Amino acid sequence: RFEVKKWNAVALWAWDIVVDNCAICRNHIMDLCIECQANQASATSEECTVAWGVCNHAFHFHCISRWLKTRQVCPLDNREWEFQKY
Amino acid sequence: MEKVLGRLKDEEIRCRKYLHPSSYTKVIHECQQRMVADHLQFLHAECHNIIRQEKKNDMANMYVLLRAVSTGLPHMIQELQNHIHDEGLRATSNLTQENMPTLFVESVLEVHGKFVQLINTVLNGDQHFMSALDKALTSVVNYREPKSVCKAPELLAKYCDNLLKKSAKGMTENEVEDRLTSFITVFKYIDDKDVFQKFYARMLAKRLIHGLSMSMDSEEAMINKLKQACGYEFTSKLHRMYTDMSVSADLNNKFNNFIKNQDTVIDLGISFQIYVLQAGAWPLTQAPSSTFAIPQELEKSVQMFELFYSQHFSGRKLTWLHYLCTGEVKMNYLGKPYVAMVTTYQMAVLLAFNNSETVSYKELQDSTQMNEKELTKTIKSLLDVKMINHDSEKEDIDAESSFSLNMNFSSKRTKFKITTSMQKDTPQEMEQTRSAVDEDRKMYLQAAIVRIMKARKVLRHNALIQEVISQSRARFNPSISMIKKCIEVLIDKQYIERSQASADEYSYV
Amino acid sequence: MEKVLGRLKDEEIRCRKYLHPSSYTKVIHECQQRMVADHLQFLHAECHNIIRQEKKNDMANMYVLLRAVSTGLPHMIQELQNHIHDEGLRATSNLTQENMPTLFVESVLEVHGKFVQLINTVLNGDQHFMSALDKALTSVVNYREPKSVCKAPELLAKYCDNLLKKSAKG
Ligand SMILES: [Zn+2]
Ligand SMILES: [Zn+2]
Ligand SMILES: [Zn+2]
Repeated sequence: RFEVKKWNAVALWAWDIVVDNCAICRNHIMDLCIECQANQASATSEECTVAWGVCNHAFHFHCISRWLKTRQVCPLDNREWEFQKY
Repeated sequence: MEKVLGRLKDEEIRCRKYLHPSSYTKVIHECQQRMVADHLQFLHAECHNIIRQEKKNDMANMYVLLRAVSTGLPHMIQELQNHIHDEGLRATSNLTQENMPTLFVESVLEVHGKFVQLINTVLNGDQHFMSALDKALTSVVNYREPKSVCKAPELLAKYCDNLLKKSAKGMTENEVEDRLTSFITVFKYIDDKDVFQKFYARMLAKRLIHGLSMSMDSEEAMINKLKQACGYEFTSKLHRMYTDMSVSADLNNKFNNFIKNQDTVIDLGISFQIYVLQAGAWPLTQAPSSTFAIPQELEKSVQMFELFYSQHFSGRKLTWLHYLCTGEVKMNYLGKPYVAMVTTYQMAVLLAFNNSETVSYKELQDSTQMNEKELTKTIKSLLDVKMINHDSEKEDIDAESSFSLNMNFSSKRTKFKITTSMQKDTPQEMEQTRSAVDEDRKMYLQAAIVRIMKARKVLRHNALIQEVISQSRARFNPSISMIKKCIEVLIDKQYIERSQASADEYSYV
Repeated sequence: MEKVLGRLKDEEIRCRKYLHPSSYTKVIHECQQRMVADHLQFLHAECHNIIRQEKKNDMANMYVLLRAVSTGLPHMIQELQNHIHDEGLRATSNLTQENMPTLFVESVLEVHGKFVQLINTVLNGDQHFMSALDKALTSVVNYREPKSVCKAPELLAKYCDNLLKKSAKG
């Protein structure tokens, strides 16, 4: 029997933005968010609008809505989030 | 000299008490241009002897008289620069290999301090002489052996690493601060700061990841001093490294809060504490592209942390690093003698041993998926620390490699560490660092070349060489071969072209 | 794009020693109209991944290919401008209030310093690209907080004041 106690590891993070992709759901912006991907029968597939910030960044509206409940900073670029489009 | 200064003082008071005030300058000028300027050759001939002898008062009088002469001073400047250069060569090239960085920096500091004191005291602190001293010391610290190496940046980086690492010899914080403040004076003349920057980045990574720093405030002070030495673009990578290592504590706290706020109990079973670093500003790289298999009890934690970093951060792929990864493991299989710190490469084969005492090389290969070189390195490290014993006839690596655990391990240390690759410094990776420095040099030279050509579109070879030397002087000293290779690279990418009328002139594609 | 540049460079050589010198342009131009100008939809789709990861090798090969086609550049101009504007915003923000002026001017200059040093070595200082950089930094310098006023002129005012004041720190 061997038991591991500490695993202090090193992780490298780099920007992985792909074109026309939700940075939170990691899928296409036009499709439903991963929160609304499940229980698609309940979801009307119309409320997942593409919210555009002042930094010309695209998230699903549900995604940025859940994001704003914890922090008021855009995840892609560390600025305060301001809606401009719908 | 004594008679000339005495007679000059007498003539000064004489013309002040006799002539009109408007003629004092003319009387002094004609009392020096026909007194020491006419005999300037003799003074210049005796200048080298009077400088090398380092007689104080005579040198001061000689400096006064040569400052009086319009064209008598530069010869003394050259003599003093040559003397300081020779003194530095004889005070640095005799150093030994037992301790090269510390003693080298100490000798350069002592020579610089003595000469600055002499210049301030018996030379009136002329800026020409200070510039001569700077040029001489620049030639001293860059004592490049012919066409082979340049040991100054490596030595200075090793010096910083030795003084900032948490050592049992004993150095207090304030002594470290004043020693570094004196060190910046030495660093201000390297003319090869790219090599030092890369070596300091490597040593900062080695110090920060393993937690060998004595205090983060010391690292921040050192980085601020480097920033004031060169600029923000010199220390942006280092500052990002230090910022990431500071915010690692907040990230660990956020991860712990996230895994304590989940709907179900994750039960990682390990003391998890991550060191997420920015990929753009750390000198680490995924050069060992060998695929590694995470053990399952760590696979759970890797999956949980991946989900966390995809949730509370966005658009950040998480390139895991394993050859820096390490941690503590327990060994209650043989009676729990102690707890061993171990890298995850060796931890994988340790868990493979935990699966079964009898294990072959093929089983390690299919359980870890890692390449032969890294697996062989881990195996030889384990047998070198006598963690395992080779059951084959020969103890080296072979195709079969059948072996089991060594039950004779009874080390006295209760927290014995089986990894000691904190210094490393293999000549291969140093050559890789040199090659990366050369590539950055080629990028910088190409940037300057294309900028100049876009500015003017017509230059000769000599002017291009001179402007490349001048513009890149704050970074390095480029060679003709490097600039020729860069212009040939721009030729190959159909970006630059020479003039058809003359190969000396160049054009735009 | 590596294999295209191998063919395009060869096609200049092959048409040189085989054809009349008056047809050098027409063969190469129709070469591009079947190899790079017929894959603008493919090249612009993969242009986004090239600029974001700053692959100097592939960005150079994208530039020489897309320079030949008339419409090849204007999508890459918009892509680099979106990258600089993003890369600028990381540098300007997340800055402590103790040293906001010096860190701000350094961060925008560092982004400008690095990207000018990247445009010249890869895009060869194309004035179309330099306008894309200047447009992008104009958005990040004049970036504004929600329901607030732009803090750029006040911040540079303190920086040039801190730099010019009597300071003993070197
Ligand atoms: Zn989404
Ligand atoms: Zn939704
Ligand atoms: Zn954004």
